[PDB]
Amino acid sequence: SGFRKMAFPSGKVEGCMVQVTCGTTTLNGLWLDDVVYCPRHVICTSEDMLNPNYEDLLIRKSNHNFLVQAGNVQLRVIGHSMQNCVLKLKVDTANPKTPKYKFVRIQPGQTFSVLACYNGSPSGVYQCAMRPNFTIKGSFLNGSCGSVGFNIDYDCVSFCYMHHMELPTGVHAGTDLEGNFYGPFVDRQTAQAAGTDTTITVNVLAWLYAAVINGDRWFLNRFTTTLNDFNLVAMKYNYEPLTQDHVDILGPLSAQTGIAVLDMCASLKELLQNGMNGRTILGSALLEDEFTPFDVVRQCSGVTFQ
Amino acid sequence: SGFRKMAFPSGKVEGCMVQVTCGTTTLNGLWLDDVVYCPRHVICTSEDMLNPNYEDLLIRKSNHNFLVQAGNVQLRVIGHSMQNCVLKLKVDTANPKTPKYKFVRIQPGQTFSVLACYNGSPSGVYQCAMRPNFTIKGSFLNGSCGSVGFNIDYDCVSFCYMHHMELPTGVHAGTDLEGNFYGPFVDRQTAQAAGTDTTITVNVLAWLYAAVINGDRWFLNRFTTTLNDFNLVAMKYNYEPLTQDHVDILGPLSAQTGIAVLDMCASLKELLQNGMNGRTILGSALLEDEFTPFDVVRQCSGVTFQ
Ligand SMILES: CNC(=O)c1cc(Br)cc([N+](=O)[O-])c1N1CC[C@@]2(CN(C(=O)c3cncc4cc(O)ccc34)C[C@@H]2c2ccccc2)C1
Ligand SMILES: CNC(=O)c1cc(Br)cc([N+](=O)[O-])c1N1CC[C@@]2(CN(C(=O)c3cncc4cc(O)ccc34)C[C@@H]2c2ccccc2)C1
Repeated sequence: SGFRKMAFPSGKVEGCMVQVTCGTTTLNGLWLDDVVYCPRHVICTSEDMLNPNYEDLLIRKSNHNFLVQAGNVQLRVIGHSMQNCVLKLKVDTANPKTPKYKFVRIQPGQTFSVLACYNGSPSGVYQCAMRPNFTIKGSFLNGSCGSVGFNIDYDCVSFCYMHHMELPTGVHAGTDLEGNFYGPFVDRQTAQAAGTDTTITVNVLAWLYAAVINGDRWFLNRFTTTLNDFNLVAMKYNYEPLTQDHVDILGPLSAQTGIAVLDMCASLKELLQNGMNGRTILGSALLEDEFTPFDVVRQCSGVTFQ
Repeated sequence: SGFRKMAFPSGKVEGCMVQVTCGTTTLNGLWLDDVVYCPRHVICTSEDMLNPNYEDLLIRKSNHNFLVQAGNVQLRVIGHSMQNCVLKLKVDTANPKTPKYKFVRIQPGQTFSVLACYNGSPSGVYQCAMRPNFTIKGSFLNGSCGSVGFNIDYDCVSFCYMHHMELPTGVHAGTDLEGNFYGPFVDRQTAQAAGTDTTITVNVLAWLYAAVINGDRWFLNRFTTTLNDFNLVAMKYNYEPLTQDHVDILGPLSAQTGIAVLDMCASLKELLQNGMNGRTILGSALLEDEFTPFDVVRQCSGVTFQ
C-alpha cells in the first residue's frame, strides 16, 4: 500500500552525465557511445541569446573550443555537429557505461523522471509530466541545462527531455534528445511565455483508480455519465476532453477495481462540482494529474527494471 | 525555480541490491563489502510470524539454507549472524560496487530517499520522512522487504532505513541498518498499530521559506508571535512544539529571505487558523511537512553529489 510520485532508478543515467564547457559557459551533457549531447546554447554568451544565429556562431568554433569532463577524465572532442537545438560532440572514447537506450519524443500528458544535474554531477531525481502547454513544472537552477528526462522499460533507458531554459512563470522548457523543442519555444531570449494550460483528464482518472486500489472510496457514487455530458463539465473546469481512446486506456484499471470508466467520470464530475470538502485523496487536497494509467499500474503492481 | 519532492540519485544504492531466498521466502538484501544485510524474518514462514523465537528458528538453519543472487551471479554464503532484527550473511565475494557508506539512525522528522525493490531489482525511488510516530508513508508491496532508505552526502551513502512490514493503516515500519526498529514495533504478526501522529512543525516552516525563495509570498503578514504563544496554537492543531533549537536551525533560511523565524511562525499561525482559502503553496493545498531545512537549502541552492 501507499502511493507516491515515484521516479525510476537513476543509476543508468548517472553514468552518462558529463560536463561541457565552451568559453565561460558550462552546462551538462549526455555521453552515449562516443557522442556527447548538450544544448546548443552552450556556444552562446548572454548577449548572443538576445538574437542568435547558431549556424554563424557555431561556424566560428573548433573542436578544441569544447571541454568535456567526465568525472576526472577529460574527453577529447574529435568532431561536432548541430542537430536542431542540440549539439553533438564526437569524442575519442566510447562511454563504458552506455546503457541500452532509445530517444523518444513523448506526447503531452506523459510522465518521465528528471535527473537534475550541475557541472556534470547529479543533484537529485524527481517525476515530471509534460503539460498540455508543453512546459514542465520541474526544479531547475542556473547550471542545470542539459539535464535529461527519461523512462526505463526493462533494461532500456528512453530519453525524452533535455532541459534548456526557464520561462517567466517559473515553468521549464526543453527539447527531445534530437533537439526539437516541446511546444512553440525557441532557444532565444525573447518574449515567449507558457500558453494557457489545462488539466490532464485521463491522468486524474487514473489517480482516482489508484486511490480505489489503495482503499480510498469516499468519492465514489452510484451515478453514471455519458462521455458527451462528462466532456461538457470538463470544458467548464478547464480539463482536457476525454477521448474514447482515453477510455480504452483506462480499461485495465477499470477492470481491476470493478468501476466502469464512465462511472469514475461521474465521480470526478461530482468532485469538480462540489470540491473535496476538506477531505484528501492519497494525501492530496488537489486533484492530481501527473500520474498516467501506466504509472498507476507500475506502482500498484510492483514492476521492476534491470 | 520550482520545488519538488526530490530524491537523491540512486545509482550508488542500486549496485548493492541483491536477492535473498530462505526456503520459500524471498526478499531483498543490501550487499556492502562481503556482507549482505536483510530482515531476519526471511527465515520465517507465515505461521512462524504469529509468535516467532528467532534464536530458535535461526539455530536450525545452515549457511547453505540461504540463496543470495546478485543479478546473474549467485553468491556463496560463508557465515551468518543475527544483529537485533537484521540478518548478516557473510559471502565469499566483496561487492565491487560498494560505495563509501555509513549506517545512521535518524531522528523523527528527518527525510531520506527510498529505493523500492523486488527480487533484488530496483523498482523506483522516492522521498520519505520519518513521522513523529516512527512510521513512514512509503509505497511498498509484497516482496519489498529489505528495500532501504538513505541519504547521500558528497560521496558517502548514509543508510538509515530497511523495510520490514506494513501496519494496518497502510503506513510502513522498519529498522535502522543495525536492525533496531524505529518506534515500538516488533517483527511479529500481532496487534500493533501506529500511534497518534503529529505534524512536523519545523518542516512546515522550512517549506514556507522555500515558497518565499521561489516567489510565493501571499501568506506572509506583518504580525509576529512569541515562541510560547505560537506553541499554544501548535498544540491546538496537533503540530509538534517548536524548540529554540528548531528556531536556530531555521537561521540560514530566515537570513536568506529576511523573514524572522517568529515572523514565519505568525504566518503559519494564520494559515492554521484561517485555512488556505482555495489558494495553494508550491502546488499544494495542504501544509507540507516532509521537507527539512536541509532539504530546502539543498534544492534551492543546487548541491550535488559524486
Ligand atoms: C531564467 N531565464 C531563462 O532560463 C531563459 C528564458 C528565455 Br524566454 C530565454 C532564454 N534564453 O534563450 O537565453 C533563457 N535562458 C537564460 C540562461 C539560460 C538559462 N540557463 C540556466 O542555467 C537555467 C536553467 N534552468 C533554470 C534557470 C533558472 C534561473 O533563474 C537561471 C538560470 C536557469 C543558462 C542558459 C544560458 C544560455 C546561454 C548563455 C548563458 C546561460 C537560457
Ligand atoms: C501487510 N502486513 C504486514 O506487513 C505485517 C504487519 C504486521 Br503488524 C506484522 C507482520 N509480521 O510480522 O509478519 C507483517 N508482515 C506480513 C508479511 C510480511 C510483510 N511482507 C511484504 O513483502 C510486504 C512489505 N511491505 C508491504 C506489504 C504490503 C502487503 O499488503 C503485503 C506484504 C507487504 C513480507 C513479510 C513476510 C514475513 C515473513 C514471512 C512471509 C512474509 C511481514
